Amino acid sequence: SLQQLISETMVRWAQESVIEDPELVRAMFVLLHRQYDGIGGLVRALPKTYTINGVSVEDTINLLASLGQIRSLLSVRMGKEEEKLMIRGLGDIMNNKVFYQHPNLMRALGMHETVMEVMVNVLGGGESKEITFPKMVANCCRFLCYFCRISRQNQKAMFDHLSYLLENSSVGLASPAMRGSTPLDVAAASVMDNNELALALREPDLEKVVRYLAGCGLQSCQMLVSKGYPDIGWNPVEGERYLDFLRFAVFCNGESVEEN
Amino acid sequence: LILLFSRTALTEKCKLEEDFLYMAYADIMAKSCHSFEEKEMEKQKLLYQQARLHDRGAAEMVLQTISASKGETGPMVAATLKLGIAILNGGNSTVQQKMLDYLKEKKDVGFFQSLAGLMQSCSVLDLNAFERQNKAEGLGMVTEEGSGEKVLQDDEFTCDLFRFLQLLCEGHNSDFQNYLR
Amino acid sequence: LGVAQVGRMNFGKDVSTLKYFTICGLQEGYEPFAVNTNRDITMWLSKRLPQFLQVPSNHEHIEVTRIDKVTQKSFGSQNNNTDIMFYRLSMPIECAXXXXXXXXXXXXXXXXXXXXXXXXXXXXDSDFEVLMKTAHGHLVPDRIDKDKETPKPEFNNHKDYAQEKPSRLKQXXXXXXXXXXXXX
Amino acid sequence: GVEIETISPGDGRTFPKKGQTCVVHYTGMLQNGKKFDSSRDRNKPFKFRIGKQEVIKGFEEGAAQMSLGQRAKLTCTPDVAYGATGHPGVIPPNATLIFDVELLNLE
Amino acid sequence: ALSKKVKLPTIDLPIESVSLSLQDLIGYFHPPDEHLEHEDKQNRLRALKNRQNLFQEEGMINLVLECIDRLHVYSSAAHFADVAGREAGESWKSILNSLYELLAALIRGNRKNCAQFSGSLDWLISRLERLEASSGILEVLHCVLVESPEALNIIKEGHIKSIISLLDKHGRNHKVLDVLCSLCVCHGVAVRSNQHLICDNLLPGRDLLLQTRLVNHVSSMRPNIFLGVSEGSAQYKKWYYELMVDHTEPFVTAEATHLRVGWASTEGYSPYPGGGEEWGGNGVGDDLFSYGFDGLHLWSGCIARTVSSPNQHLLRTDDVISCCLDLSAPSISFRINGQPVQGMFENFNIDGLFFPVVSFSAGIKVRFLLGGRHGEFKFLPPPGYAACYEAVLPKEKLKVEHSREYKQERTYTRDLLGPTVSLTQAVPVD
Amino acid sequence: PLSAGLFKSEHKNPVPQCPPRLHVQFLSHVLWSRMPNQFLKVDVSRISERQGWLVQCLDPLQFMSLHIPEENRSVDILELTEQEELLQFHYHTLRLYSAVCALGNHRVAHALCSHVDEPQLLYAIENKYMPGLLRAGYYDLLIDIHLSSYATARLMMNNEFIVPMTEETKSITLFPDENKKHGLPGIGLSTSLRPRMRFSSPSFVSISNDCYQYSPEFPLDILKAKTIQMLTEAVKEGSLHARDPVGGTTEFLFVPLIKLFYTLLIMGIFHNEDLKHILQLIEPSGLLQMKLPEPVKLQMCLLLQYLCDCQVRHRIEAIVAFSD
Repeated sequence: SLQQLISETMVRWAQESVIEDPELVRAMFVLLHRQYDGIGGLVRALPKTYTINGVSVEDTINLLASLGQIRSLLSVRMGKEEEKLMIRGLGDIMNNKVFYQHPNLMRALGMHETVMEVMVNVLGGGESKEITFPKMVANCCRFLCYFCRISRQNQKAMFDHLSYLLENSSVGLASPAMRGSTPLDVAAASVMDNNELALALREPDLEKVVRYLAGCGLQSCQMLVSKGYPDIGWNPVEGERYLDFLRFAVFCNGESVEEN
Repeated sequence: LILLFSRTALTEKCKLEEDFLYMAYADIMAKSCHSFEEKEMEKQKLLYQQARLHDRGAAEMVLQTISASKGETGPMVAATLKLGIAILNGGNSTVQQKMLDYLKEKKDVGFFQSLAGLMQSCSVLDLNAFERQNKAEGLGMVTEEGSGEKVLQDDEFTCDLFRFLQLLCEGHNSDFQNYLR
Repeated sequence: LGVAQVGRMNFGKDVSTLKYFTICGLQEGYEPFAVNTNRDITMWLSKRLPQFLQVPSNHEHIEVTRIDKVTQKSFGSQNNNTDIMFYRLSMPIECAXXXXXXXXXXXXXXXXXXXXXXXXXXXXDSDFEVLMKTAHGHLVPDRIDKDKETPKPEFNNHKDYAQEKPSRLKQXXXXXXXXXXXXX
Repeated sequence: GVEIETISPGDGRTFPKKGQTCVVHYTGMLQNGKKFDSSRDRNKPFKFRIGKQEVIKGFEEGAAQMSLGQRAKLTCTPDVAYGATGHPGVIPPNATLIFDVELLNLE
Repeated sequence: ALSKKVKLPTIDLPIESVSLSLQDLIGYFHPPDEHLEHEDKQNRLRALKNRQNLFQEEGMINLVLECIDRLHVYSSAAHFADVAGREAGESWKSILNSLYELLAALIRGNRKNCAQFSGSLDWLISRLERLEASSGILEVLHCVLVESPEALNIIKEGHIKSIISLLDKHGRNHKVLDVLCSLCVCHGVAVRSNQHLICDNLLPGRDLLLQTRLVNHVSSMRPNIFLGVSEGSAQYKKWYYELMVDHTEPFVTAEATHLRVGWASTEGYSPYPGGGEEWGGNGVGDDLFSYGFDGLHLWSGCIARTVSSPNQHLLRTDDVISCCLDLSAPSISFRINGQPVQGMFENFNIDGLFFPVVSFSAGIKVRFLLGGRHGEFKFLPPPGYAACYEAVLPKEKLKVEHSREYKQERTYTRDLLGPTVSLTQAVPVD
Repeated sequence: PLSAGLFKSEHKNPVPQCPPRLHVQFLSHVLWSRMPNQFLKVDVSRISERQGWLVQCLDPLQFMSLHIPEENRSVDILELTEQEELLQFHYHTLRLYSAVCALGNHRVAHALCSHVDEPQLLYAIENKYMPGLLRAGYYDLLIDIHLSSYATARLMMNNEFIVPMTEETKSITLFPDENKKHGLPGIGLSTSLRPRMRFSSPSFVSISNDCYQYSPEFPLDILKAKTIQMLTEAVKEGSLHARDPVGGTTEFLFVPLIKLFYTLLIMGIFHNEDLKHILQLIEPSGLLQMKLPEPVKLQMCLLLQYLCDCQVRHRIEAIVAFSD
């Protein structure tokens, strides 16, 4: 009988007087729509609902606490201690056991999107003048790599952000300190070993990789000439990474994708 | 509600936001509308249902929502085109004249350029994606893509846009026929 | 209320106790002052203890200016009736546990009372000047070796005093008879 | 450096020794009278072990010489309380502390 | 050409022209009124946004910055007067204010322009201590902080310390607090560095801002006794009275229950002694017109001093204190459980009508002790010291008012009173 | 070395300048005093027994007072009603107190708890004669220092329905709806994964606090009882439409109170009986039938949103129980 009096008051307030403060009327109308549709909340929440068991409770509680801490840290500007806590939380959620038995729960919780929106905040600021907070980039890249690896559907989920992250995939390379964690490497890992995704990989981004490869083969990295390297007329590092990604894109399960 | 939506669409921005409230209520407002007497009585109840809300500003609200997208195919224009369809079912010369008067009294170009930008990028059957999906199905039982197997994108949106452009000139409204050129 | 005058006020809220409301007020649409109230009124009054207040710009017969080498705070007034004022600086200087001394050095040398007793107290700087027809006595923060404030006097300087005082709220016209206490 | 001024005697029989837990109820205050802490506001006594290096030295060495039911005035020194850095946010550097500590129970 | 060195004054100084130009440009960037149609307001907003964009894309923010730079090299209107003339000297302040207002209006709403010139905050916060344009600089810094979050990234400890020193130097300004609020959070996101800086540099000392505390309601009780010594009629200058307690509680709700006793003076020979005005946490001893004792310290002018005593303890239950008062040569004295205390308030002002008083906060049961039908002494008075039941004038009643006024928990039927006289009585004919 | 260089921050500056704070203050008489609305109620024996003069005082009474340091004077909280400058400055001071610990920063909240007080906040939220702005500021500060962190942590996980398969979970499969009844929102059993709550005790005599990770401790039972009592008093006051709402206008009375009640309802208190009593406050067919201003209905909307979210959660839990 809650919908009854809610809808009564809802229409009574709007009929009594014109109402300023558009946020008030917005909240009022979303409430009215919720009361009348009813099953919209169900169809919205059931994809996000989940059940596990009556035995593994402390583990999932720790996982949820770590994820909440990650989200709270997202709401704060990045600093040294913020980076340390984020790295700790990522390690904790990677080490938790529920992470493996129920991979659909992570997608229903949108953890990949949270890590993605953390890494995009870190990767902003500049494009070729600062790659600050490199450990935070690496931790996000390796978490996303592991997340996409242990599934079939998480690869499809990460394929959506693959298009964006290829624009700033040039970071973290040209340094043999992160042969794993990298946006280009997480893109390769998402599109790795799936013929459906390899086919769905159309050409808004293969040409982008080709331009990056051409730029790498025409210009060497200024960081190398700063370190004291003999300044070869081209760069064999960013090119090798682009070639590895293209290899992952073309070759799948032992048979070359003809269109790619 | 109509004034709230109109003000939200009138606030100067650079990209039409998601606005779930609008996406939820413009579908209720669209589905609210709709042997000689049996075919005219329903046409008169349709005129009554359309007058139940286009005299409250929906004719201008749809126009402003289309103008506030500047040519971006999304789930917001896809719902306001259906609202326009529901409000212009049949030859509703009154609503046509209200929109024409609105467009003539507020000399805005951001509506016609938005229509051009939306129509220039609606959808085209691409053969490459079709054979690619066929090869994917042949290799393995991959689930069928929802948006027309990812070969025709928002065909319903294109049909709704062109049906809206038709209803804007339905009957023989020469004024709007010349204003569209 | 005047001298030795006591009274009583009634703002309403007790119509059973209100006497002359039905006689006048009940018929002409007149309402009690506190009829629609759930709690009593605070009933502010005029305080007696005279605390210190900043000199307002819209105050007659007392003008305080500000200049700025050295920094000065000049005075001024235009009036026909004279009295004595109790001007005081706003922020007081605090004394630590060890330091506890105060010497008043005039134009010549240090010749005054030995008011050198303050374990830990706040001494607000002040000068008590009589209001003449022309009163240009002022304060000047100067420096020789330590914190020095010179309240520079002018002609007709025989009843104005200048010292440092803690919180003290007394308005009168006396030279001494100040409250004191020596704890053994 | 910590000095004690008793306010109410606690029969001077039971004294805190190493390996015990003490129950105190205190309302600290700065030197200028500005109250910075109290254990009566939250209505929960302060429980702490003796000799485990969990509370300040100026508090623990002073509480270790008190008795059950004995109220005392504990005056501390900056080096024995917080040093030249103080407590970030609350205690300014080189500040003395005063604690009105009463012992409710001694276990 | 005038500020670089001493040159001949054949220069074009458009003082009034630049004043009028600034006054027109400020209204040229006037934000739209809130009492306007929504569409017209949006049109004006878009117009002002485009205007700000075209004015910024010409680098005229740096131009007005250079102008205020060259104008800030002076100190006051008097300093500028004897160098640039009477008109320029008297209009320099208004020109600076108009320039700062224009700079603020140029950045009121744009997110791009602020992100463009954010690099000038190192200069803005440095000149923030001009003391003649501090309002304008503070408003500009507030409007630039509330818009772009990147500007908070360049705020270092020096800037926060400078802002806090401004708040400590220029008094209580309610805009510095808004600036610090915008420094803590900018757009739904917080910066922990600035939050910690504010918390660690602004209020550890408690000198600023306004502190606060929760104290108890204390009251006082006094009998109808008045003691006035002078030449002529005297009252033997010797009085004594005891006090016992039945039940007490140290902490009733949150703080130590106020419990003091002593003798309070008056103003002249009239009631209403000076002190803590009324209804505060001030009892006896919290002013220079009262002298009290509470078991541990001697209170005089809201300053306590501890004194030694055999078994010095707070006034617990079943404690008998006796207060003695001689007026001329010695002073008030207190003895706890018979044995006297080691302190007294010597060399105090004898002007006024002294009277016994007791101050308490809550949770207390106190008993005055006199001789005769009023009570019974527990100890023996020292030789000479009489009591208050003997201090009462012959053929007059003796009761107990509170201290000053109608501190009674009563309804509107309270007898509010005005001023009074000095009892009209407080030598033969020649 | 100087007078100005002794009562300010800097001391190594031997240049005798004068800040704007240095202004002459004269002993003025234009000053009003406030007669308190509550006294000590001291009762004299009135018998004049032959064994002394008795005076008795039992009922306690407290009040809060601002302390201006550069004037070294204490002033009652309620006297700010007339002084607009100190009122506005203290309102902005409370706003800054809430802003320095707005987000999930607890190192600063543990300091602010002692910086103001623990129960002085309760006194301010309990007082009736507050200036309104100060009442709202104290309410917001009380929410921020303790409740805000866990409220946000519990609201982030409000659209994620994780439920175990315990035998207690397999008990709400009925979700009483037949035999002519519909149940009550938020009443029943949850058995749903929700973030646990814990608050650390604020202590600064303890050296090397472990982490102070979560929040300063605050008594919740007294707070919830006090909120229920004031909400009942507030609805009774608003029903008669007087001209002296608590804190000035009626929005100052209702908005902070309903905001505190709403955040308390979010954070997982008001067990079944309390939810029944709070419901009977509004449900009888009250609070939704009154003439309420816009900021009040704006909070009523969020309240109803939570009452619908709990019903959705109960439906999801029943779905899982039957699907088992």
